[PDB]
Amino acid sequence: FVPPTNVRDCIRLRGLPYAATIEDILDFLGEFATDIRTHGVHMVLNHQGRPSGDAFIQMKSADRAFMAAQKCHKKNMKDRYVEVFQCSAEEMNFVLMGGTLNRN
Amino acid sequence: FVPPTNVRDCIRLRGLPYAATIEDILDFLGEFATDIRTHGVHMVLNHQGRPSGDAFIQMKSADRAFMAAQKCHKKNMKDRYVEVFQCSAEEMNFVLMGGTLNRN
Amino acid sequence: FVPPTNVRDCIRLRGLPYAATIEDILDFLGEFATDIRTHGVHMVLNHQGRPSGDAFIQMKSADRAFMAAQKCHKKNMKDRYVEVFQCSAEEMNFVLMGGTLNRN
Amino acid sequence: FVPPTNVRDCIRLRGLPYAATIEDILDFLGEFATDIRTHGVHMVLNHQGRPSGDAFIQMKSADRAFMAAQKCHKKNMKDRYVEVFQCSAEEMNFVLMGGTLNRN
Amino acid sequence: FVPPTNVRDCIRLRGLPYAATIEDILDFLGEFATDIRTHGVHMVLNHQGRPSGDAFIQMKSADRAFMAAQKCHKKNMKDRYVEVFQCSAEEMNFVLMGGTLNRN
Amino acid sequence: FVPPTNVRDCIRLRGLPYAATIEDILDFLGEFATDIRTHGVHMVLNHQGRPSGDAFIQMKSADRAFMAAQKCHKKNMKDRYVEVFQCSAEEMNFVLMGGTLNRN
Amino acid sequence: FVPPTNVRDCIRLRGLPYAATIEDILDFLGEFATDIRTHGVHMVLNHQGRPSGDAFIQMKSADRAFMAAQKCHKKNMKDRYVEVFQCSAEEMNFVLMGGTLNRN
Amino acid sequence: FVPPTNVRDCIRLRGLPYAATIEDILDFLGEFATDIRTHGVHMVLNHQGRPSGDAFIQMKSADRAFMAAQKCHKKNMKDRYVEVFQCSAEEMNFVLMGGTL
Repeated sequence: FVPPTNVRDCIRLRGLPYAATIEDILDFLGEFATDIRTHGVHMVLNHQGRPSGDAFIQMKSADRAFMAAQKCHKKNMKDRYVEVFQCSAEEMNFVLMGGTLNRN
Repeated sequence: FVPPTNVRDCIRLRGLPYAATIEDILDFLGEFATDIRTHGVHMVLNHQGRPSGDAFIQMKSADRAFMAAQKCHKKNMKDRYVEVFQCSAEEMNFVLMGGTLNRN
Repeated sequence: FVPPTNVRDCIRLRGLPYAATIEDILDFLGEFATDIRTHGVHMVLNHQGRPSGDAFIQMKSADRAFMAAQKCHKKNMKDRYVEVFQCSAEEMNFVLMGGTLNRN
Repeated sequence: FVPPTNVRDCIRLRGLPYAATIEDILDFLGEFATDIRTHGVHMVLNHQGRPSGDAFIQMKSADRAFMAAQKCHKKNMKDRYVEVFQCSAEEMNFVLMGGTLNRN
Repeated sequence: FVPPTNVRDCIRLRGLPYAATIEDILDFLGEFATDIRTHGVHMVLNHQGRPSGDAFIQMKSADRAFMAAQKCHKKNMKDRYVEVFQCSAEEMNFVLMGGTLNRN
Repeated sequence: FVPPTNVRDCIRLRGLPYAATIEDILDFLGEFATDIRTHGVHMVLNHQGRPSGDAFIQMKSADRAFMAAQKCHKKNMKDRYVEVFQCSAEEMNFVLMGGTLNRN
Repeated sequence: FVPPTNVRDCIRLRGLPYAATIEDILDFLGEFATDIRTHGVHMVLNHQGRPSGDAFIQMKSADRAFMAAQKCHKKNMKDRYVEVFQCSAEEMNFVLMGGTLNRN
Repeated sequence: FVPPTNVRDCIRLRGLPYAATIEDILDFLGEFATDIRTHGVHMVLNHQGRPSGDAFIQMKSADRAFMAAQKCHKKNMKDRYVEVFQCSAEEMNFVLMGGTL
């Protein structure tokens, strides 16, 4: 199965500290926190239902997702460097139903 | 408009501490953490895009959502009593697009 | 009700990052930290009693409040561009008793 | 000069961590965050205009200030154990105009 | 490969709450805390190097491991029913070098 | 007796917080969490079988132990500034059988 | 040279938080605060002239120093396990002039 | 009775903050923290057994006690201006056995 990638308006955060708060995530986005679409940030659970270190956020456009990833990929949060990956909503929703993304 | 309530298999957490972690939310659910259906916990932003203190979680059934609310409603998390409300996925998704739930 | 606006010797900070401290605020003000009047800086709660991201500071004169706004408006603090608005003490005190400033 | 002390409806927090935020103060107060009066928390400057480590908050009653002090005095916040002292508004406003309290 | 099981003087804790501390583990064992053998408790990392929620403790005899498991298996720690499994030191050391126990 | 200290591929953490969890220790190590060699973190007990405040971790090489100690020695975790000391497996195993490690 | 140990009417506190106050120490001692003999608490500097976390207090008798150590040894102060060791005035004076005690 | 003052190689801090710490005292002394003699800082109790707000410290010389008092007397520490007096060890030991200066 190839999750569709035509519209990449989401970001995945990977490597979040176990102690990350919602404020830590919004401060890490900085000016990009106003470019979030919807009223939710998705904290991801792994295949055992446990904290993954991952989160997904839908942005207002693919270009805002691209610029957030450019600015924030490997940026510091609580002395960990957090990965930021531009992705599609299908990729996000595939992971939320238990899928594994191979694209990196 | 009132969102449908036929299938009440979700829970809303209200009054989370500002520094709540995903671990603190799963510990708060306790035995009901294994009854989460998807691989996501939704941290809710208000109409200014700021943290609301709410979260939504989809459960494996309406009975498990009822039992979680029965046990966890007004339980302590870091000295705040957190409310737990059994709700439908339509109510959750309405709030995630900016709606206000009048059922309480 | 529109609060008096004749003596604009205060500043409002808006859009402070979640991580903002009192040290961060004084460092952000730079040369204007010496123009602060009293021994307090007001951190503002919103209508629900939650953090707003706003602060108020009284300065020793309108001209120094003006200059703090002119030089610090939309300056960076920890990856947010913080708004700095010149205002009166009546405007500040109105907000501190739960009023809204319509003037921008 | 000894400021009036008959109505002790404020609390002084002393020894705040360098990284303290308004969210950290509200989480620290727990249930007592809802008993704050006004929409301000006062962060205190020392006589060289730098952070003192102190903050003052007015509460809705003298007994709620007593109860916040009883629960929170020397409670942990980050790397500090923060003192909480029940005091009057005259004691608070005396300190905010550069006064020293000689009561403990 | 089958790890030897002749001498089952260890216990595995599984499903520890995320807030569990070493003080919590010792308090949960109650009367059995004095039957711990060495000066160490092992907190287990999963196949990704991330927390598992498991721990291993070597006891002073198989009978004390059996009695500790009898008393403490599915006992409450901070709203989790924590699993307590009697096992051998070979089983414990096999898991610590990356092995998976098939015995439950 | 002095334990051998020729191969220094372990780290000792000293002065851990009372409330420390395994997730707090991994967050503290950050990038060096992937440099842990076995699947266990050893939490150390004193002669009364209560927590000593120490932990030991075997790393994949002496160079990774050195780098982790360089970065993390006296770094903050919760209420504490945790010491990180590069040591040998014999030093670690001497302490796990009740020895007092004099080298510092 | 080993300092004389015949009259053990002092206590050594060890593992204080470096931000420890005299009120912290008196409150920790509880009933034994009134068993202090001199009008002083001797806060100890380390070999670099920095805070050690140690203090010495001369008590009214060896009997009262023994009972203080029985009741207060490893009792909690601000999430530390504070050690209380019964010792002689010669041991105290030896440490104050830069000696190291080899009795524990 | 007046304790002797022939050798004034100590400092008395008076009017410490209620919650005075060793770290506050060393910071306040600035360069003079390295001119302390012995490994002790003496925090004083009043006649009720409670912290008095006084401390005594022996310095490496009378002139270093003079210089520490000159620099630090009425300097800020937290919310207080702390008094610093050059004094003798006899003054220190007199107060430690319950005397009033």
